[PDB]
Amino acid sequence: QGRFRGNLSGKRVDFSGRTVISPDPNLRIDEVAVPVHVAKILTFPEKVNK
Amino acid sequence: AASQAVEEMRSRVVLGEFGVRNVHTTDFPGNYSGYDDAWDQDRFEKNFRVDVVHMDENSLEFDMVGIDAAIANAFRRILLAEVPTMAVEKVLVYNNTSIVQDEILAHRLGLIPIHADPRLFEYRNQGDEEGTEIDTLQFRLQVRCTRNPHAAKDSSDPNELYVNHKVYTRHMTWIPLGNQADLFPEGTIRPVHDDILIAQLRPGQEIDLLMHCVKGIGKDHAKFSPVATASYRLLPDITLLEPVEGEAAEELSRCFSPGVIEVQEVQGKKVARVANPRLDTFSREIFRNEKLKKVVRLARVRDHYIFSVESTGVLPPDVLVSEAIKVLMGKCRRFLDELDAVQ
Amino acid sequence: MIIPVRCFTCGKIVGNKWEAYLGLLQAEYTEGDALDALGLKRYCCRRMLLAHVDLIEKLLNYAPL
Amino acid sequence: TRRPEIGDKFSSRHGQKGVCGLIVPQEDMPFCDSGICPDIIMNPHGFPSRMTVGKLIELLAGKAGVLDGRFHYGTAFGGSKVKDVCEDLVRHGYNYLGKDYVTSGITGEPLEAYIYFGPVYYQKLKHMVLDKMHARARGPRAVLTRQPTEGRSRDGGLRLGEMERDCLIGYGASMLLLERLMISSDAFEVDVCGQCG
Amino acid sequence: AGILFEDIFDVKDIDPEGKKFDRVSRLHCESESFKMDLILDVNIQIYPVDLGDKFRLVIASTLYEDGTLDDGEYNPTDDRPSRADQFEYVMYGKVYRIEGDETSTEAATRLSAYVSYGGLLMRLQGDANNLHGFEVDSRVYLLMKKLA
Amino acid sequence: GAAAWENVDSTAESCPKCEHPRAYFMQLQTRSADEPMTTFYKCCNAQCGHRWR
Amino acid sequence: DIVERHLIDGDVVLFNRQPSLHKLSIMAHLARVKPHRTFRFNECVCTPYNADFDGDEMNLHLPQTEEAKAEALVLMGTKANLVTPRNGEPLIAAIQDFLTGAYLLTLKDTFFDRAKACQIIASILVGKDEKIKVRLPPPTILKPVTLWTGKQIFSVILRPSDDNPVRANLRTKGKQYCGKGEDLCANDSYVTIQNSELMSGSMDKGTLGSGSKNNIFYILLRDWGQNEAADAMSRLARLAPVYLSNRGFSIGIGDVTPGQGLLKAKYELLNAGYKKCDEYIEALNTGKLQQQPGCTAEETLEALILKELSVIRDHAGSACLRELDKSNSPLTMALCGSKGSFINISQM
Amino acid sequence: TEFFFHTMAGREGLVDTAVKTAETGYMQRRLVKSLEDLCSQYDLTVRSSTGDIIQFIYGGDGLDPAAMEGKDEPLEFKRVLDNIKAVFPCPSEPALSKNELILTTESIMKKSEFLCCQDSFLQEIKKFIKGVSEKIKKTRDKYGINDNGTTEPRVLYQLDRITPTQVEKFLETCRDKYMRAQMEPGSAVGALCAQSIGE
Amino acid sequence: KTALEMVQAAGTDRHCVTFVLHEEDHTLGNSLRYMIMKNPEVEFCGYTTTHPSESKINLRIQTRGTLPAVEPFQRGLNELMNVCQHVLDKFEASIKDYKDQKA
Amino acid sequence: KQAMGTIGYNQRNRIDTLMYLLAYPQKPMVKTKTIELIEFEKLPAGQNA
Ligand SMILES: [Mg+2]
Ligand SMILES: [Zn+2]
Ligand SMILES: [Zn+2]
Ligand SMILES: [Zn+2]
Repeated sequence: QGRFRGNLSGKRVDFSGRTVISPDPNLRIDEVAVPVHVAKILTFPEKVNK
Repeated sequence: AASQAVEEMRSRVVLGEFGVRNVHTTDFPGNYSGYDDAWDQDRFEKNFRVDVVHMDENSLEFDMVGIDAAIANAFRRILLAEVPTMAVEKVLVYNNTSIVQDEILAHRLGLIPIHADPRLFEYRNQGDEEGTEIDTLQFRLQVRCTRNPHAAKDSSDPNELYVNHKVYTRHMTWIPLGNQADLFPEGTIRPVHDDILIAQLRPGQEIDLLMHCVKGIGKDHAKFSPVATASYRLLPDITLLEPVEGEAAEELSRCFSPGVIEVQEVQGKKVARVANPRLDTFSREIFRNEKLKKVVRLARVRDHYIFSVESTGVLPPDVLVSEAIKVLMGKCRRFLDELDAVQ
Repeated sequence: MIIPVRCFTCGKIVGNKWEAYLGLLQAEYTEGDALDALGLKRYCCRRMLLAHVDLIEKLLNYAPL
Repeated sequence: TRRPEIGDKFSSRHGQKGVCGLIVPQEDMPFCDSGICPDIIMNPHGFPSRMTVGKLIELLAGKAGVLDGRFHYGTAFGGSKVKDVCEDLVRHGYNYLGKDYVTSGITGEPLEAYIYFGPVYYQKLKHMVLDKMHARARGPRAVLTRQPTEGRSRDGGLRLGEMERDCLIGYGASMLLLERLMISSDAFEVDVCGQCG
Repeated sequence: AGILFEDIFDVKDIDPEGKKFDRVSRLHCESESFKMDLILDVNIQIYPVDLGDKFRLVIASTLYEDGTLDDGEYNPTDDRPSRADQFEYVMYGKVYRIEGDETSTEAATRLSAYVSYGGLLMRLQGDANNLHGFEVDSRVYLLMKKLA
Repeated sequence: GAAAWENVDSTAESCPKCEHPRAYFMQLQTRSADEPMTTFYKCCNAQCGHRWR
Repeated sequence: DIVERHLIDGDVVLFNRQPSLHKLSIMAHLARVKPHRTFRFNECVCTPYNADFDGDEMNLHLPQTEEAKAEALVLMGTKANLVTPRNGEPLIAAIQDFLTGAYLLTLKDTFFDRAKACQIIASILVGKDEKIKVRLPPPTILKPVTLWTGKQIFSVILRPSDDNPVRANLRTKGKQYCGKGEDLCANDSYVTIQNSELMSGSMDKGTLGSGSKNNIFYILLRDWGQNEAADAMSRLARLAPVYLSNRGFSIGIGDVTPGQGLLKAKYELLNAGYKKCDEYIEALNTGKLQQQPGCTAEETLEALILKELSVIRDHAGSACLRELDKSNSPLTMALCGSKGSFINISQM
Repeated sequence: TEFFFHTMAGREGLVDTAVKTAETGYMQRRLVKSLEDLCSQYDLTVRSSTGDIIQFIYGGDGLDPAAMEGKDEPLEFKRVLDNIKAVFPCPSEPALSKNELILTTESIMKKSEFLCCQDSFLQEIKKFIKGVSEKIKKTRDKYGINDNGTTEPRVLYQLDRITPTQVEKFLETCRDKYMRAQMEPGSAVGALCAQSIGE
Repeated sequence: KTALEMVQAAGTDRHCVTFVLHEEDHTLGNSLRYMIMKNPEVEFCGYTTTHPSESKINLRIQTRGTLPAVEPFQRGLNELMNVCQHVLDKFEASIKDYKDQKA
Repeated sequence: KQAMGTIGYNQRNRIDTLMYLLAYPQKPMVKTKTIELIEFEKLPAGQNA
């Protein structure tokens, strides 16, 4: 739990979630299903353009 | 020969020792050379028939000949989910001191069927929790349990010590709204079984609540399902490849259902024959006897479906089947109107 | 805790046949013949009634009252 | 009051822990000749690798018991044998191996192989998806090190451990690693003197 | 005529390795006119066969006897005079392999054509003169008719 | 010695490498992460010397 | 201006499992929102994550930079990491309930009419496959009855439409291959695909699984790019469950019960092994026992007893495999290699 | 007794896996911490962070292990040749003999785009071409096939059929695969090696 | 907004049509599939479900010649409606005669 | 050891920091003699489906 191993090499971040998984064959291999509740919490900063 | 095998594949479903064969519906144009399986309304109306074999309260059994597995499964699923009925949805509680949880109590009340006719009501619009006279019903349930003023000294049984300690569904009092009292005569709007045990109380506890019921289909929730068990099965037709007599006849009669195989003494010797293949359930116990495997041929008729519909008591099952057919017709008409609006 | 009103698999009304079943337990009827006389042909309702434990009175014994 | 949904962990009294993958309606469930639709459909592929014949024996004994109104015993190194429950099944008119003729609910056509139906004692576990579901916004940070907290009850975020850093290095995503470990976690602007350092 | 091959064969064995499949069997057949051996997968459920059965088999490039090779799409609903009317068991496949005989080290004159009728294997082995017209990646029709 | 080395059960089996009768099988169950078991088959009837999983 | 928008469809999102062994334990996928409360993905990607859907929790990260998002989508793309850098073997491939389904589909006994074949083909026509032609293949048998084999239906997955330039070609051996048929095996275990058409053989773990090379998905990845392989895997994952549910696959107590001849053989083998072990015990205790080289007499007896027990085990297993009939669910799942093996069957 | 022995074996396996997990975790940590500095440069030389060269060329040749189609080999010439023959079947072109195949191979290989390729891969291509030409020669000697193209049974030309178009396609495909299977500069080869050894 | 049509590609080809139907399930899909499958002018008919969460189905129809694949749709709908009317009348008559003969 | 079910007859008056209860607990159909010894059938922790 030192500074190098606990705060420099590996550290906790925000904009992340942790949830149990369940199978769903109707989705592609490069696609993943996200719940609506977590989707409303994790936000992405988009810059306003033309 | 080849024609016999083709007919057996296109008309019968054979059940083997390890797996079932000829289960797919194949009577379609282009699949068979010597058969013109094109759609013909006249031949369908000629071959199709319905014969009811048993009809009592909350129970129906009828054989349909000429219909296919697709339409049969469609009718079954419409009966199971797409038949709208009345069920408890909203529960307003006023000082529930019962041990049973409020949510569990509401869930139990929602499962209680209502004898109200669903065709006389309509679906509640989005929102509108207050409810209107057309699309809601109110049931008042107020039970106050208390000690019996006159009882024995011991009174070990709770029936003598307390009164109204078991809140049955018979205590439900229908509260008419607007002009529902004039339209619905007294005694029509009531619980179906009238003996369902909702909860058990103790002296001091009280259950006071109002139940708002609206129209809904079984697809949304299972509490709207009018039928308890609505299913269909293929009509069995057991055939004997070779005449079986002797004690082997008794073995055949004991391996199958007691009511399908009957033994008779035509010349003083016991010979077995198929009496009523309807009573057979295809337990496949004849495969245990080594010698009696190659003497019988278990099969199911493809175009003969026995439907058994046991309802919960909201309405007779014939009206349930009629309403299912009407809902399917309404879906077809809605899709036709949509297609006409598109073009 | 209490006998459910609907069956899990099919949905036949079974809450109303509980106390009567208890009466069949007070009588000389066994489990199988009682479940047969109650009208439970399929084994799902038989499992629902037989495997059910009556815990409502055990909780009412601890109720405030 | 919680209802089983996708993510709830269930056990079957044989170490066959599982998670609810899909909740299909009643009409989509297959039906037998009697009209019984199953409540739980489990994967058969878990049987060969684990060799859980005890589950099949328990299923057969439970089916025989609910048929004849009895309670069979699963006592270790004993209990009710297979022959007794097979005789109980053949006596009531059902198959002596549990497999019954089942018609598919979706297509309405019978299945080519018989389905193994029977009552199984399933137990629900305390592991719920509602309690384990977590999402972390910017949120608070720790006083000592300005990083998100650890636990979910403390509104904490996930930890990109050393192995995650190793994977990101192996992928070669330098900008993603920089955004994760510097920008989005403990970014700050300090003032450094170019004379003394 | 698009008849690439035509010969009368007699079955010598039904299942040399046992009853592997319920619906399909691996029939071994020998011709009378030539020494053409045939190892063919056949469907006994719709077309039953026996050990002593003798049948005429024709491998053709097209199903129409008039010579029209227009086989872009097959419509089973269309009714027209075709070669299949003169036979009883018609399959559609593609000649996916042409392999020379490896048993004869020198002066070999025997070849074999491997055709996959939707997975059903057919090895027709014999003199290369009889296999004239067989080419790889060529779709053909098999027509089998049992004789008395 | 070959006679002493062939102190194993595997005789007259079929391997997916050279389908020779004489073989040498070994079964391992020492991994809980791998739900199935582990096989090791060797076939040196014609001096092949295969060693796979 | 900056707008903190919600997670919508199309956003690149990292998905990872806490115990990380290799780099494939964390991959960047495309997020699709669903009303449920769990992280759902294609099961064909369970092998890199080493997940088993038994309550394991996984982490989901959202990058906050366009450069990081692009690097995650390109370098850590699922279609671009279909093979591990250890030995090049493809990890994202078919899994249980997909190997068995494809095996039962490509069996020689399969013969489907027009309706069932059309249904199985349309079962995959969702998403990007809604803008392509069906290309219904011609039937194999047509004069007696018009039946479409399962191999053609499986090959439709490879080449769905006419304009699809995918031409899959493969020639390999299966698990139950005899070794002499050379595409004429009695068990039909020689896989041969020409022009995205299954000519012979049945699919199994050796061809559809993530075991090693010669995988059809690996050939598609190496020949026609990543997108075609991904589309083929999606079509397989959408087709195999539908057919597996419409056909029915179950295991019962009757699928693991021994036969009379099997019991007799087991009894004889146990008697013979016990007699030989008693003879070895009597030889070592009273007298001189042949000592194997490189070990003592006690270790020699231990090795001999282990050899006798292994002989009993393997002979009982061979007898059980010979007495078992086809269409047996454990034997079927053992042949295709989806789950289990012959050793587990012999033990159970 | 048998159940107790089976439980003993199960617990032994469980504790073995429990110790193995920790041991391999520590080993993987050490290996990654030691190997995280290496990287593939643009001059095909693997160098450390301080600039010291570890290898003048990765693996001696410079091929991507993730793009290794064969068993530690870049391409399987047999499978590639079969795929080229299957995808592009030319029915309007005659077959090639041994001498013609060798001549067209030598004429195509001497182009400019094949000069930058490694010599070992070119030697392997020449060896495979010589082998397939010897096979075609043996087949034509066994079946008396004449190289002039006037043999009456044309089906004999279907045993080993090869056309210069297929030869060019095969050579171009092999060259493209060998060029695209090389080590891309900038990849963290050390971390990939550490992970592929620790897993 | 319930049933919507889709062409096979941007070329607007009437031979291959896809009907997306809302708030439906396997019942009506399979019924219409069986009722339109017997049409001799239909080469391919197939219904599928996009996802079990959303209540919608996709049917795909490919005809033989130059049929717009919209006329077979209406034909199958009308045939299914006629079959439903016929079975309803037959069931009503059966129930009526059963009640008459029972008393 | 982590199964959900009833705790005892006084589970309603009991106030713990975390408690999981089953709505309709049912005793197993295949019960061991140890179950009858420990009286688990009086307090089941599962349902038969
Ligand atoms: Mg796990
Ligand atoms: Zn029930
Ligand atoms: Zn300074
Ligand atoms: Zn070998």
